[PDB]
Amino acid sequence: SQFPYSSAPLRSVKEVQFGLLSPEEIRAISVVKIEYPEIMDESRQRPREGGLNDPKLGSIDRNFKCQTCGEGMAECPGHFGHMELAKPVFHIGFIPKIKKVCECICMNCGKL
Amino acid sequence: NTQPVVRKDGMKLWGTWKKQPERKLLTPGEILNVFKHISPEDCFRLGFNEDYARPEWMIITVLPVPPPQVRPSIAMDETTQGQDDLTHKLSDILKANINVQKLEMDGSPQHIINEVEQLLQFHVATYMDNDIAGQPQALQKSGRPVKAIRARLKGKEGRLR
Amino acid sequence: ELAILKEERTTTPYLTKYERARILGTRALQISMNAPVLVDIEGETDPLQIAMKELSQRKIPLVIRRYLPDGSYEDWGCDELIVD
Amino acid sequence: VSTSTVGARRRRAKQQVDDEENATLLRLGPEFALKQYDHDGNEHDLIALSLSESRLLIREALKARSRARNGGVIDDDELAKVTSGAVANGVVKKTLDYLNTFARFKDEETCTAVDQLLHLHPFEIAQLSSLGCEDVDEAITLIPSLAAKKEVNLQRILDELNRLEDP
Amino acid sequence: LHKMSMMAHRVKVMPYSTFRLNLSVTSPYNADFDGDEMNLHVPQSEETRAELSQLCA
Amino acid sequence: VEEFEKPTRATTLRLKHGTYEKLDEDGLIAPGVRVSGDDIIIGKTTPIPHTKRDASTPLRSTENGIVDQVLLTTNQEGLKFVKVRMRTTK
Amino acid sequence: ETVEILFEAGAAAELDDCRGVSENVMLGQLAPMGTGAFDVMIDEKLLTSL
Amino acid sequence: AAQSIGEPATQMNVTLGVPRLKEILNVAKNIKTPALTVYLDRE
Amino acid sequence: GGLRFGEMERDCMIAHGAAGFLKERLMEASDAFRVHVCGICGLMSVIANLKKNQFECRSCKNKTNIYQLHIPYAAKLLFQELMAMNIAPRLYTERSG
Amino acid sequence: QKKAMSSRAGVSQVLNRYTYSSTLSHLRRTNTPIGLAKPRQLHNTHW
Amino acid sequence: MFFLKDLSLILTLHPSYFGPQMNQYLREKLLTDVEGTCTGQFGYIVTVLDGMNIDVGKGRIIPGSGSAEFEVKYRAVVWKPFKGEVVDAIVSNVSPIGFFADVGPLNVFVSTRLIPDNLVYNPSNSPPAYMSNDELITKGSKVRLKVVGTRTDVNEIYAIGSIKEDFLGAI
RNA sequence: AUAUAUGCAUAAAGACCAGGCU
DNA sequence: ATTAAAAGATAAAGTAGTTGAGCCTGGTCATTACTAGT
DNA sequence: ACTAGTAATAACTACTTTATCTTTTAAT
Ligand SMILES: [Mg+2]
Ligand SMILES: [Zn+2]
Ligand SMILES: [Zn+2]
Repeated sequence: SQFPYSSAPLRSVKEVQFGLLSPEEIRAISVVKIEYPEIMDESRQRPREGGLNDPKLGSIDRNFKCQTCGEGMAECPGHFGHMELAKPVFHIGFIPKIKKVCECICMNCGKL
Repeated sequence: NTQPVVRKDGMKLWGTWKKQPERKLLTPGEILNVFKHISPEDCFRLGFNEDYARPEWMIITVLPVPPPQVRPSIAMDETTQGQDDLTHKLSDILKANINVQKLEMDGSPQHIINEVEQLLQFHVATYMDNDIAGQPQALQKSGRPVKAIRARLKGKEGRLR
Repeated sequence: ELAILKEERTTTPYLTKYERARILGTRALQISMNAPVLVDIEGETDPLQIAMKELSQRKIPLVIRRYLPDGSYEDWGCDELIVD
Repeated sequence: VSTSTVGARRRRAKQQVDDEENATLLRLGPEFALKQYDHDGNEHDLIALSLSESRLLIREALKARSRARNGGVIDDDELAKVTSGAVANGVVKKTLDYLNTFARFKDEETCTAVDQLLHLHPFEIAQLSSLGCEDVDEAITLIPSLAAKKEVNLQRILDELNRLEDP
Repeated sequence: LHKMSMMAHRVKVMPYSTFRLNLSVTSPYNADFDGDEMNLHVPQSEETRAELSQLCA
Repeated sequence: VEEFEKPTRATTLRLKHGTYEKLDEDGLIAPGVRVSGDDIIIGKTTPIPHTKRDASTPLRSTENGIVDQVLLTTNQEGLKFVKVRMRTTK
Repeated sequence: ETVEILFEAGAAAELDDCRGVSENVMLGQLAPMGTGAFDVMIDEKLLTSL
Repeated sequence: AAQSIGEPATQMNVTLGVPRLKEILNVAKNIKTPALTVYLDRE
Repeated sequence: GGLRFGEMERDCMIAHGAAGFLKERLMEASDAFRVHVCGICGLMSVIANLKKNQFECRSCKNKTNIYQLHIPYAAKLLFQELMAMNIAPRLYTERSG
Repeated sequence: QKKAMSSRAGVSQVLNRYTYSSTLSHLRRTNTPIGLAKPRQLHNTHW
Repeated sequence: MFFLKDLSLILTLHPSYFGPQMNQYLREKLLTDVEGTCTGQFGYIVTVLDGMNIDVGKGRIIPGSGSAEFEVKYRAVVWKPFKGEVVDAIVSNVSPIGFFADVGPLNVFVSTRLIPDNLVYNPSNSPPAYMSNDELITKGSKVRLKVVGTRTDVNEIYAIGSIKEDFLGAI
């Protein structure tokens, strides 16, 4: 009961639905694109815009609040980003199953 | 046409065609393009879900970036602030991706593209799973093995238990 | 639809230990939150003791909703469940 | 804060384009669709209240509230004073002042006649019994619902609206 | 090992820095007094206090 | 470089909540002084890249005793090196 | 085999009904066991009978 | 039931004891000491 | 530091039948946290500003069908890591049936 | 330093100074890098 | 505009009010918290009907708090703006940058771009008004408008109307 | 028309390794 | 009538997971050859 | 004409899989 008041109704989770994150969904849930390898600008605080520690991703200190939600580190749950890959990459946890699909469908017409 | 036989070698899929036969590498792009042509009925009958679990989503083309709460900032000694293993791994992955892009816009010595792409795939795999059998695991800068998300999840000292 | 009629209830008419503990805790919390008391208070000051006194006299205004495995439920008043 | 019977509609792989509201295309959104659900979940037609019908139902609801509160005892100010709360009181006086001046049929006998005469999208009957119509051209120009029906007969219905109902 | 290894007791405030136990509850706890350390948890609500008093006593 | 000195709120930041009045002008507590827990025994300040912040090591929170010995010397690099030995009775 | 089961669940689009005790514990809810195997209503009739 | 079965295991020619309990629980296809008890007719 | 309530303690509480005590021990005496979820995607991508009372979901363009949940912070971290590993655990407060 | 793994650990330990006997016992200690109850038994040849 | 809707509300009752008059207190809470409010999905709520004997159902005792949760289902009358719907209104303020009009509790703003060029604002008129050849729009004059935009702030609805079509104007 | 700012009264290292305790 | 073709049973071998609870203490957290300031 | 940042340099039990086998069937 120590949390700040919210107008959203409070209930409990009744069902958990699992699945895979589509690229469209990944782009939609993201708030910033990460493309800059560097972290600092010239080492005077103010992290790189679009970097791995963009302020839009979230807040971890009381000095600066989150630029997306507007709350402090005690309430901000963190916000995700997206990074575009030049080439497609296999998923290590899905290496065998994909191969099994390769043994089910055709490699030209994509039919069973 | 005649289907090929697919074998697994490390993080690679070797496709051999019995015609002597011809062995080639199954690039993720071709497999993703083939998977994108699966009809919804065939996807349903393959044990997948049209709405939730589509097969071509199994291949990564865009990488989510977790907030800094997942990878909290560390400070090795007072004022100096270090980075977690996840931060360094994401930095290495992004460096590999920008290397791929900047060498693709330049000339094309195909072997160089292949080996850089394999390095990027290895980095992504070790980000997702550093306990891959059959190949050496990725080492952190200090020499210790990189703590991947899989190591964080499983185990007695892991997240769940 | 999911409710079961009063004349068709098949569950036991006794109060289980878990039900007794849950009712005692809920009544104690409600009394501590300034709720009306249906029994006289002579010398006791613990809300748990007041809840136990109310339970002994069968005056607790709560209803147990026992859930069958299929999804249907039976509603039993606290004034009709036998307390040992 | 409040919720209705229609809900669910979770995320799907393919997005839907027809989401925006437009009365010209006779699209009302998922909340006000053709079919709604009652307490028992049975399908029911959408209920649209014309300004005269709305006036009658508001007067009935206010008199029922007066019976419930005062107990068996006429003016817009009195009906506004029946309810409590500054926001609610302001809203009710505003809607009564908007509705009494623009109510075409302010009497119960004409309301019953319209019931019968009215006796088809409910938006069409609501807009016919809501805003004044005198010519077919202006009736179809104001809202294009009457323009494309393929069973129009606007001459006779507008003659009825002008003579049998209140001119 | 079993449910008898975690039971609800009544607090008696005493001097010195050791938990005091009746000798008859050592066997269900499988404990002796040669240097054993034991843990105590305090409920923070009326419902859980009633649950401890009526179920785990 | 870090400095062994008694820190003050006027020129040092991030001071601990413990007692700093038991220190001398060199930032080291004199031997033979009875001390309780959560008290500063060695006072060290480090500059920032209020130009200094506190880095003093306090006593253990659940430990009391009497300062028995204080040793000051130099390390391999050439800076100060302090060892404070405290004695208590069980 | 936490990660393998989770990956299989993600690939197979499995649905968890949250009827067991483990997933109720990890989600910080009242598990449907012991005192949580029912719900407590309010006796309107007896309160009115006062 | 699980606790009441596991508790005696802490305290404690065919295989017997903890190895036999583990062999039973794991459903081993190969038995360390296979045996059959054969009963004959009354005569 | 704080004492550890291990798996065997959880088993003992399950055997005792004290669900409320276990819930309070693992939530109120530990990392309780409040999160916001969307009633469409089911994902934890809802941007919430309680100072000005604005709830929004970028993906599903939702601003009304948004709920709040009380969950352990470790559960939040697990869900975020699963999202980072291209897995989408959707928390729904209603049974589709 | 580079090969932290695949190397014997615990060869050198901090000397115990709790008491004289403990110090002597620590100075006269042998260990086997095996980390099977066969090697843990007291063999007859240990006399 | 005026529609009939089926709504459900979740109401929390403190244990201090657990008395024989709790049904009337829940009814009073419903009457206070439904009418006069606005929602994005439903629009402005006009009022509720048959609220004297509405079924409050059975309460839900929240574990760990002791308050009772009631799900009250009711039939109400609401008001919701529509895109492209023409409506009659009475104007309130007239300014060169535009003029406002009232449709129930809703305020609809018409910008100067959406008045035909025949009507011209004149500050010299008493009251200030838009006049044209046999055309007059003062404050408090009946006008016809067409809604060409709606936007929600949870608490209120804001709408913009246009009179740039045939058979639209003062009546 | 104000007047400069020349200022800041708590931040939480965590992960591995080794040796012991019942 | 009898034996080449081969689809399929299945025998044999390669691979992979995983190990009782908690509690305390102390120690560590690289390295050096290339290229720019004064 | 010299210096210091500085960045890159385990057995036990189980399942699964593969190739071998071969028996089987229709074809020589
Ligand atoms: Mg002992
Ligand atoms: Zn935020
Ligand atoms: Zn959403």
